[PDB]
Amino acid sequence: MNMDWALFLTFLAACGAPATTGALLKPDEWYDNLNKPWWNPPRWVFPLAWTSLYFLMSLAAMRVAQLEGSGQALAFYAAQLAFNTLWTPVFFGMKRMATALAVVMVMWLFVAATMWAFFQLDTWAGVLFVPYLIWATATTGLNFEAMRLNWNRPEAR
Amino acid sequence: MNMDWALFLTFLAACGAPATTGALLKPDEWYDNLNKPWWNPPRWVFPLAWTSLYFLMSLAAMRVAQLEGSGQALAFYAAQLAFNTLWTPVFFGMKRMATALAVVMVMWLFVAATMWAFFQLDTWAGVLFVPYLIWATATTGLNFEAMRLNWNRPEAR
Ligand SMILES: C=CC1=C(C)c2cc3[nH]c(cc4nc(cc5[nH]c(cc1n2)c(C)c5C=C)C(C)=C4CCC(=O)O)c(CCC(=O)O)c3C
Ligand SMILES: CCCCCCCC/C=C/CCCCCCCC(=O)OC[C@H](O)CO
Ligand SMILES: CCCCCCCC/C=C/CCCCCCCC(=O)OC[C@H](O)CO
Ligand SMILES: CCCCCCCC/C=C/CCCCCCCC(=O)OC[C@H](O)CO
Ligand SMILES: CCCCCCCC/C=C/CCCCCCCC(=O)OC[C@H](O)CO
Ligand SMILES: CCCCCCCC/C=C/CCCCCCCC(=O)OC[C@H](O)CO
Ligand SMILES: CCCCCCCC/C=C\CCCCCCCC(=O)OC[C@H](O)CO
Ligand SMILES: CCCCCCCC/C=C\CCCCCCCC(=O)OC[C@H](O)CO
Ligand SMILES: CCCCCCCC/C=C\CCCCCCCC(=O)OC[C@H](O)CO
Repeated sequence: MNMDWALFLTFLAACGAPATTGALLKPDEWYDNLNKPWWNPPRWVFPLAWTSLYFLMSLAAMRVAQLEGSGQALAFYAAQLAFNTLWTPVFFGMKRMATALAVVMVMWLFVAATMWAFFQLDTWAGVLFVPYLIWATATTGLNFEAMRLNWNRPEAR
Repeated sequence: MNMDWALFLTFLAACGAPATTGALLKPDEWYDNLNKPWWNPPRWVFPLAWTSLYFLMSLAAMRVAQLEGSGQALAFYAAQLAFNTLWTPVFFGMKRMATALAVVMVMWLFVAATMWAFFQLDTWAGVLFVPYLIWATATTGLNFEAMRLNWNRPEAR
């Protein structure tokens, strides 16, 4: 088991895809006007938490990918990253809060699944995913509350 | 080497994240009005091309993920899939064409890298990414020609 830099930089580069979704956001008065739970962090917290988790999940996948029988784990990981990349555009871009809520739940389930598979192969890779899963749970709660506490128009069918 | 239905259905399900980008953002009226290159294919072509490629890439990844030392190849697979998911919301959603070109070029590099890495472990998995790399090369040209042939629109530059 090593710090393998070809693996870790490949997974890190991969997190460049969700990274662009967040960067390409402007200040948005639609989001500024939303009612929000008291525990909603300020917007500057999110790039730093997401950045940290990009490093933690890339370090976790890096370990797992040096181990035998890791295919199912890395299938869960590919699915996790892909629905994570899809959420931000759906919520902030298209402003479809219901559809984004379905998305972040499919994400949460694949994050939990990865973490679990990771735990069957490597406790540290599993442990590295725990703050991801927590952050994903809060993200689900935030999307859910944005929809509970606000007016939603109908989405394009 | 087998038909692993859990592996395959996981990779296919991960393809649900990109498949969702098209469903929510079908080619726009704004997209119709862009000047297109002469070889631009009709509009029914793209849903059947992407749908085939999700089955083909999921099948390829399923073979590879059963093999030993497939970590790096699976790492490339997560990388291409994420940049794939990111591309449609950048080009069709935000209409930021120049950023989209960067995105689809990075995607192309990671599709080439997955293919190459698939060939090192399983010849069939490599063969099945061949039409993907071909199609990603066509996607890249379309994105380039969309900017080239619509350079007077601010969203192209
Ligand atoms: C430009 C304006 C930016 C805003 C409003 C911002 C704020 C946000 N970023 C979010 C997600 C995010 N923040 C993120 C990394 C970055 N974000 C960045 C720029 C921004 N980050 C930069 C730069 C990043 C990398 C260096 C990413 C990548 C997401 C999308 C979640 C994900 O896919 O990782 C969310 C949704 C909550 C969550 O992640 O749970 C908010 C409110
Ligand atoms: C904002 C947080 C997101 C951060 C965004 C990423 C930033 C870091 C960039 C590094 C990419 C480098 C690419 C690394 C790919 C290396 C491929 C390689 O090593 O291949 C070896 C293989 O064994 C034979 O091909
Ligand atoms: C909820 C509790 C966990 C979530 C808290 C989120 C904060 C960040 C935590 C990271 C854990 C790992 C930190 C230390 C890194 C592990 C050490 C490592 O793995 O290197 C050892 C190697 O095996 C040679 O001995
Ligand atoms: C177009 C994108 C959308 C595509 C939709 C994605 C498909 C999801 C399937 C759900 C049913 C779940 C059934 C999964 C069956 C598990 C198979 C199983 O456990 O078999 C053991 C395995 O073969 C060990 O080698
Ligand atoms: C419209 C499309 C957008 C949303 C589509 C999302 C699809 C929903 C989730 C599918 C899970 C399918 C997972 C099938 C594989 C899981 C089985 C498994 O985990 O098996 C593990 C075991 O250890 C190995 O034998
Ligand atoms: C590190 C991995 C390598 C991949 C990284 C990808 C970055 C490339 C970015 C390109 C942006 C656009 C630059 C080229 C713009 C051509 C469009 C153009 O302007 O067309 C000519 C003119 O407009 C007609 O009148
Ligand atoms: C939501 C934000 C909360 C999370 C914020 C985290 C900030 C960084 C803190 C933890 C450092 C963890 C260090 C991880 C180092 C483990 C990588 C590694 O050492 O892997 C084993 C190595 O290859 C030899 O065996
Ligand atoms: C083999 C995997 C398929 C991907 C190939 C992408 C390359 C171009 C696709 C279409 C033209 C190829 C000939 C297709 C012949 C079938 C005729 C057809 O389906 O036409 C649809 C109908 O016209 C709707 O209006
Ligand atoms: C504009 C650029 C267009 C061209 C794009 C080029 C980039 C693709 C890279 C190499 C392809 C070769 C992939 C396979 C490399 C050797 C594989 C090998 O070992 O054999 C494979 C097979 O399993 C038994 O021979």
